[PDB]
Amino acid sequence: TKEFLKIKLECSDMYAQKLIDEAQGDENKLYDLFIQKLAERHTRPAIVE
Amino acid sequence: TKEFLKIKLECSDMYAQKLIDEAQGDENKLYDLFIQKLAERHTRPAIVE
Amino acid sequence: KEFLKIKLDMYAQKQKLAE
Amino acid sequence: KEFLKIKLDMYAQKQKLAE
Amino acid sequence: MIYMTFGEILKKERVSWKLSVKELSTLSGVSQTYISKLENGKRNFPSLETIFNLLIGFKTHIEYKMGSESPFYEINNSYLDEILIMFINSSNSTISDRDPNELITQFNEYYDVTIKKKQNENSKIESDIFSNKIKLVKGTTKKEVIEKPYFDLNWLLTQNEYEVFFDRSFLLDNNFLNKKHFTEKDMYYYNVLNDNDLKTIKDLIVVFLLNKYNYIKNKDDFFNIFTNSEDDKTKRDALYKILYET
Amino acid sequence: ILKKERVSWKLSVKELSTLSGVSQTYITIFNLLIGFKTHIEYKESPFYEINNSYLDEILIMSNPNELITQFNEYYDVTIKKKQNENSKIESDIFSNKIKLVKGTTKKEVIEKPYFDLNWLLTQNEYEVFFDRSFLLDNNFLNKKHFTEKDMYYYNVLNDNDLKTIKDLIVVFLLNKYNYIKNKDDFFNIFTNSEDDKTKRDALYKIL
Amino acid sequence: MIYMTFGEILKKERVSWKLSVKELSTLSGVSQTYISKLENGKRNFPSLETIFNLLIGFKTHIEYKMGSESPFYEINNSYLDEILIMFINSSNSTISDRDPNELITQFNEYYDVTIKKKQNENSKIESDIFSNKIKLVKGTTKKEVIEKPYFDLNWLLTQNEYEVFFDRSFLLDNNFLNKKHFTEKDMYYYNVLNDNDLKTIKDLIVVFLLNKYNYIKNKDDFFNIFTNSEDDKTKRDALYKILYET
Amino acid sequence: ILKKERVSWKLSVKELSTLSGVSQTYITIFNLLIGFKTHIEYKESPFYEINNSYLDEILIMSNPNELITQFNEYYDVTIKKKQNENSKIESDIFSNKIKLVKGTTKKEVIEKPYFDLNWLLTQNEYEVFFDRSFLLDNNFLNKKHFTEKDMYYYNVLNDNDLKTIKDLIVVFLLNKYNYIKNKDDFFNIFTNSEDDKTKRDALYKIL
Repeated sequence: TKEFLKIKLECSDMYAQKLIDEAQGDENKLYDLFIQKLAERHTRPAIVE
Repeated sequence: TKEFLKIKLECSDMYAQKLIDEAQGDENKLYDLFIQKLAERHTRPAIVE
Repeated sequence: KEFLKIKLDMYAQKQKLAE
Repeated sequence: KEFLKIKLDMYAQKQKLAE
Repeated sequence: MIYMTFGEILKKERVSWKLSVKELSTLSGVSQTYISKLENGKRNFPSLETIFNLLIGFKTHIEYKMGSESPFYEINNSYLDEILIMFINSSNSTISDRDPNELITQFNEYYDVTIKKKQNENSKIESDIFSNKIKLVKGTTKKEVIEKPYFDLNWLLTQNEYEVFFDRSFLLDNNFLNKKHFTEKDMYYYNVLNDNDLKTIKDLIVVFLLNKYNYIKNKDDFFNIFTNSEDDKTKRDALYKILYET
Repeated sequence: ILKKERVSWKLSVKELSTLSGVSQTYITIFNLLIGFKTHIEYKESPFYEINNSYLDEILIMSNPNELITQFNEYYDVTIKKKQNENSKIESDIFSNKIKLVKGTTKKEVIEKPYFDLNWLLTQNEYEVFFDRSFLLDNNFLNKKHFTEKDMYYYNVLNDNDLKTIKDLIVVFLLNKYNYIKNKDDFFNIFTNSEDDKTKRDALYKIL
Repeated sequence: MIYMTFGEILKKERVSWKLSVKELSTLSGVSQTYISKLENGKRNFPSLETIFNLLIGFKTHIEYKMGSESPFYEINNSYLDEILIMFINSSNSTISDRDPNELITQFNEYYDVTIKKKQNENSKIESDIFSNKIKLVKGTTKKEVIEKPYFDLNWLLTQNEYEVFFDRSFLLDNNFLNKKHFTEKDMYYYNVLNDNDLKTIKDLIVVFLLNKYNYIKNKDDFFNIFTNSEDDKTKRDALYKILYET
Repeated sequence: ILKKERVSWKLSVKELSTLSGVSQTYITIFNLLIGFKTHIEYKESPFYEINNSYLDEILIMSNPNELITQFNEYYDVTIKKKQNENSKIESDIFSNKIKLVKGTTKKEVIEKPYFDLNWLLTQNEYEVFFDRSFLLDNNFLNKKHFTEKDMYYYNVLNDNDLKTIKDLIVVFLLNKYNYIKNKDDFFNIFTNSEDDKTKRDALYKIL
């Protein structure tokens, strides 16, 4: 939950909490927000030689 | 106004009206929406030789 | 010593890997 | 007819534009 | 006042979106010949199913242009509903029940049973679709099953079976013009891309695509999930897992 | 079978059938040698100097200038005979409406030039797919409701991408090789019967 | 219970964001030496201005990571406010007035007067900024004015004044190894990119960038508008015109 | 002034000052000729065959084997004399911590290798800008409130772009030229005093 947000988004636990506390109750709103920032972080590592 | 939406976004006048009628009153909401779709359409023409 | 026939009968029999 | 000195005294005096 | 006939409204909306007859024909269940007629007035005001087919044609084209994303999905609907109301309150309209909300609800019903059928038929050539063994008409869902995947920019760049040509213009693949002797049908086909070039190109494309768009590890799981009939909210939740690992 | 160089170049019974003769019956003789002439050439200042001489050895190859001026005559007959069969479809060959098999001048003309990269990118008739490994939706995360185009054809390249790809490819090609302004003139100046050294100094000027 | 000192909270938040001391030093008005001390406890609980400087350091780093876009702009604030409340209710805290809403409002006031000053100083080297005659520290706004624009990937690819090197690895620019004779300091510098290559690269970059990001016709008008102190809503409205022609 | 080939190659008084001699005083003699030796070479099988012979004419050029074996000796002195001054900074020259002026082996070593493309893209110390013609914000339209980074440095390339650029550049370079695995070995095998034909057959093996 909180610890998954922490690792994935690369924020702090305190910041993960404030991230939950806003759009709180609405699991789907918090989920949509989560997935939004998670799609920004692209597969920048490509098959280099 | 309507005719600027028509030309820029490349929709019909009827569709330009429905585009205004939703998020109506709020000039800024309608404006933000307008500008959103307008940024999608990129400078795909590049300096070819 | 057949170091070309494996690296690239005819051709062997007689800038190829510089590409 | 000095068709190289303008296309590219010394060099003129004696695959350059194929690049 | 002077109020337009169904045919005059069909043309007005059709030309507003810069559609030709063939274009709207291909988008709709309606034949090139019958559309033209309905716009003239040589055939009489049509069945409610053809009005619905025609509106599907419009739907799967305004979505292609304006987008089917959250805000424009609604705006696309309210517009299609408005066009539907108009054909119903036409001057030469033969529709008895002139109730907006019913006819809207009928049209939505008709799309749901229509897409269920169009899904079920796609599920029969599922492999041919996924493997991209389909000729697909730009700006349409209208598909034709083919021998190979000829319209897959990757499959072309991949296969070494056939020689892949470039427009006879930046076509000097003989970078070494040291050859004073010219080969049998070498100057005939001097455009073909060498397996180096053809995969130098694939690289450049994927490096670019990797930067812009999401990569899909589970090509098959993703496709299976997306394509199967299931509550769109259940579906998108399921698709987001696959992609972003959640 | 003779000296089986088929295997020493990695060929087959369905590959030589298309190249020359064979006809799905591996075991006339003059004809089959053609199916290895251009193969060394595909697979220059110092090369062509010793490429011919490589297959010249095989001419000699139980069961000189003998065949150097006898078989080499049969070459010039069958290449100008097919080149008169190629002049009957020259429009198809310039437009690129042709299936040219890899290192193989065996042909079959087709309605639209499917195997032209620059055609596929610069055409507005048919959708162009890519791998099923790329989600090319862009507004995917803002689509609470999905269409058939979304579901089955999330893998379609859009115009803005098709143009960016074409412009990368030609920016690349412009660096290595040179551009041919007179597309038709360059093509016709070589598809003629005239000698290799004739057009050699003529084509250079165009460049 | 056992409650952490200011120093122990500073460290907790600082290491949570994987910041070093130098990193937080450079982000804040605070010296590398004084931060370390405040985390130890060798110097006493600090002034409200250093707490504010430190929080600015955090602000111009959470914004660098999480983003300063609409949803995360608020979440970034509520977080900075929360960190601010904590330093105030520290075990070794010497702050008399323990009012949340005042101290928040003070911190926001302190950023507004701070940014006004940081704008006014940027306006003095305006040309040096715009012309990219600045050394800028990754993940920071901390700028150092320099002789040229050395950290402008375009300016490097443009100038023919100096030879532009590539890592000594894909460094075989002598594609023609026909040369049996090797030149004076030719094998020394065999990495340098030729003016062809260096502008084949610029092309590839801009074609890519043109596809992803908005082009700006009025480089100067855009910059003048953005950089000048003006109601952000008035500003963004003004910037959107310039870009999209409205 | 003599035969003013300075102008026939388009040079200047601040260009030859850096190349050799001049010293902001255009009008010793042996030294200045060096400032045109590598210039023909920068601006192969058939070339170098007639490149030397081009400047050999100028040796002759009022106010043979005379200077062909006398000035050409002064070349081998001053190039191994500076190459012993270059061995005193060879680490700087391998790391690329050097301002090499265009077609000019005049140098000045610098703290960080600023003029290395592959360094600039693959370094995490300093922000990398581009033209002021590109808005590289991506979430620009969703920013109702702007920071200082937004306002003054909307033109900063982000990591995801810096990596995509580097990977385009090397995908490109890999096509034209060949990769050198032994970066240090290849560099040291050429920076030595040994003869051009010595290492000729040695370097090829590495490839």
